[PDB]
Amino acid sequence: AKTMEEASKRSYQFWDTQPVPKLGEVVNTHGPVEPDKDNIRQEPYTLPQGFTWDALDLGDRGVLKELYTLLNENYVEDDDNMFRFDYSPEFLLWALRPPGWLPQWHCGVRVVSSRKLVGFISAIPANIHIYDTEKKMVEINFLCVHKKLRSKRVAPVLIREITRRVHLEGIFQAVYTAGVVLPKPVGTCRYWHRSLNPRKLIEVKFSHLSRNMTMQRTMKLYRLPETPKTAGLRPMETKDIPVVHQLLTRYLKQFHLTPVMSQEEVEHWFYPQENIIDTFVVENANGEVTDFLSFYTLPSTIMNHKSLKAAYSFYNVHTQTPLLDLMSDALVLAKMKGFDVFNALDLMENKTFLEKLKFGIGDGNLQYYLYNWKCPSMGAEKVGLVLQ
Ligand SMILES: CCCCCCCCCCCCCC(=O)SCCNC(=O)CCNC(=O)[C@H](O)C(C)(C)COP(=O)(O)OP(=O)(O)OC[C@H]1O[C@@H](n2cnc3c(N)ncnc32)[C@H](O)[C@@H]1OP(=O)(O)O
Repeated sequence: AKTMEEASKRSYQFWDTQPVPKLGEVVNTHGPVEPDKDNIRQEPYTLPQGFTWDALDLGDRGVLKELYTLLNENYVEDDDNMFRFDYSPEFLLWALRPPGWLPQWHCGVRVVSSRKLVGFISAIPANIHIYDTEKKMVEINFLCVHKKLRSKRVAPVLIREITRRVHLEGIFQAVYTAGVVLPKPVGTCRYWHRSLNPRKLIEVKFSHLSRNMTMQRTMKLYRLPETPKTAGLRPMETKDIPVVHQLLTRYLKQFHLTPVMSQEEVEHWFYPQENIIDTFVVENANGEVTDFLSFYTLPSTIMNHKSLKAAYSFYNVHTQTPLLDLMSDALVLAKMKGFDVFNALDLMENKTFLEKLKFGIGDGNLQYYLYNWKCPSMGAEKVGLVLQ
């Protein structure tokens, strides 16, 4: 299902057995769908014959490359099946080894006879704020089955097995996103795209000519200053970690689904690493950081035939610089860094700048979910959580 009426007509054999609300039910309650089980299965779940569990050591360069290759060739595509994500090995270490990562949560599936990696799912620890509750959860990401093993019910085994391994660590709630509709979305978001290199975006058919426009007029439409306007703007440095933590923590209080990051987590997620994560702060006249913007790097391979370099807005905190100016500088910085497109969701306060800043709304939805938690749904503007 891609919309909820698609999901209105479908049977959920696996998800009906899971502690998540039914799609049809209207939810007002707050808390777990079920009580925690205090004795947990020690044995890993049975895979189909010919397949075996292997926890992937991503500190081993060969195993990280095995994982990269699986995701490069089998992970999320667009709705039109024209572009596939091209996660780099250094991005995967960033996304998969934040503070608190556990090796048993890098859960791969291999072919027994050849040891070929054919499946994967991951959990990372995350302190999550949902409405008035702050709880330790896991973020689930990179669920992936090889194309040659699709529609053999392997995905429910991966979900059950990462659940069991998370339960063993005493965690009973999880958060995750998906482009398909399942029981049951807590929030719904849409991707918006801001062209920065419109010629390239049209040759690879990511974008197309508006009616009677011309490349020369479209390039004119999306032109940017190429030197940012805000004074005091500069890359984040080690000395900025405490204030960036401070700024983010207070900014996120206005949203209903937010992460709660320690100072070490703020360092991991925001300290710049070239081709992975970019963060820029705005220092004022008296030397105090008052704003910062962030976006991460995720290229997309062109499926028909190298890649489209895409920036994704991460967390943007404004206390003195107007958010529109802050995001305008982010577009400039992305274009100086060679990015062809700048993506962002309609969550947090992004709606206040998306149209003004020439973003075009894209196709497909991004659903947010909680596992084993009852809460009312919320609008995109209330979601304050971005996952990689
Ligand atoms: C306490 C801690 C709990 C931890 C667990 C929290 C929950 C974590 C939940 C997972 C968070 C993922 C977060 C991300 O990473 S979202 C990204 C998902 N990845 C991709 O789209 C990559 C490309 N696709 C694939 O590799 C496969 O098609 C996948 C693996 C997606 C499905 O494999 P396959 O196509 O071969 O199907 P099947 O026959 O094996 O199995 C079909 C059953 O699986 C249900 N299904 C299909 N797609 C998804 C999906 N994307 N999330 C959850 N469930 C999904 C499906 O409705 C059906 O259930 P039901 O209709 O029978 O009920």
